[PDB]
Amino acid sequence: HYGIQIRSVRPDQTSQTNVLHYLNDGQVTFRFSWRKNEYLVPVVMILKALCHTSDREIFDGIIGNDVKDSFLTDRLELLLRGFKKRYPHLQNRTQVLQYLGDKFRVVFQASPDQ
Amino acid sequence: SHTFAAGPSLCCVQIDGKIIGWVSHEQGKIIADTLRYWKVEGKTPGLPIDLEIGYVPP
Amino acid sequence: CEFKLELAADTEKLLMVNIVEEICRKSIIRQIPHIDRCVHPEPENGKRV
Amino acid sequence: SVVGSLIFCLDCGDLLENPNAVLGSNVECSQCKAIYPKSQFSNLKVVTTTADDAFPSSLRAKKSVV
Amino acid sequence: IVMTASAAIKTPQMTLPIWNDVSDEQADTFCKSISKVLLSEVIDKVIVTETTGARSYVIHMRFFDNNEYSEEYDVSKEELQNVISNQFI
Ligand SMILES: [Zn+2]
Repeated sequence: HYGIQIRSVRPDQTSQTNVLHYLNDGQVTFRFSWRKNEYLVPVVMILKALCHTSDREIFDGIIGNDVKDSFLTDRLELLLRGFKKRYPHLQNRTQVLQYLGDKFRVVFQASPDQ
Repeated sequence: SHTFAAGPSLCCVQIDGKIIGWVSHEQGKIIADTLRYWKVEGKTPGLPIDLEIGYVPP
Repeated sequence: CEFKLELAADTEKLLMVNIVEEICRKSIIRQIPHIDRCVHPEPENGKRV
Repeated sequence: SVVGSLIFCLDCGDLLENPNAVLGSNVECSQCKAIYPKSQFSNLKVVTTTADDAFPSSLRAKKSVV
Repeated sequence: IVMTASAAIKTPQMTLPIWNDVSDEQADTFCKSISKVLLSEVIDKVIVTETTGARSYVIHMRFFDNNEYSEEYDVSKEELQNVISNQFI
């Protein structure tokens, strides 16, 4: 029943919600809506797509100096290893981002040129 | 860009939905009491009176 | 009370604290079935209740 | 590069594999492919006390009052 | 009552008339034997210790004092050991 929700607005005052859900397995799920149906993405696919990351920088950006907090470390164990388990590929930014563009190619009405 | 910080032990300073930086809770109230004294006193050329500075204390 | 608990290396990480909490809330010490609490209120209208 | 139950690479920060699902004496990264010796990373120990709100009772209420 | 006729009633109760021979001290020491006691209601804190490199979990569960839970719930020391042995594990 837990989750977070932002309502981002564009500079032309157009809105777009982005919901993160918490699964009881230990992983989290990005959620959005482009047309009138929803889509569910794991967020490490989106964390590795936004910029050129390390994998400790995902750890060092959620965890502060509270390395000894064993709640936060163990729930983040499942989040990072779960992405390596499901996706043995998708290793740098230009390869995660082609997978994310391949699934949403037909729904974002992309050209045959893109 | 040079902070290495997260969590509620610090307080995150955000302007319109982006992170500007990180500062302590004790200094984060002092620079939330300072920015209200500087937007009401209209001598500062960057702080509008129409600004909303919502400080959430720990 | 302290007991060891061993697993192999094929198994990936279990939380094992959300497991123990959700089993400690289900394991009963002394339960009469379908009864959760027994209260002695003040005696209303003479009779003991 | 050993924090909690997980370990990272010293050169690209990538999350290394579990050191008991890999063949012995060597743990290899997947981006730098920097082979780390499986012998003595550490003894991977993590202690986790319960949430202190997890077990509500009539007797826990006597702790903070008295 | 009227509309759903629920056998899964939201708050079931039961009223038990006390005999006039037994007194009020023999009643509130009797309701402790009926009211349920969870294993959650006896534990102060639990500390796991996961060691790997064979996944070894050291489940150390810390209770209240025996002068503290055997007075509130009247749970004895030997009854608490069998719930761990035969009911919890
Ligand atoms: Zn590497």
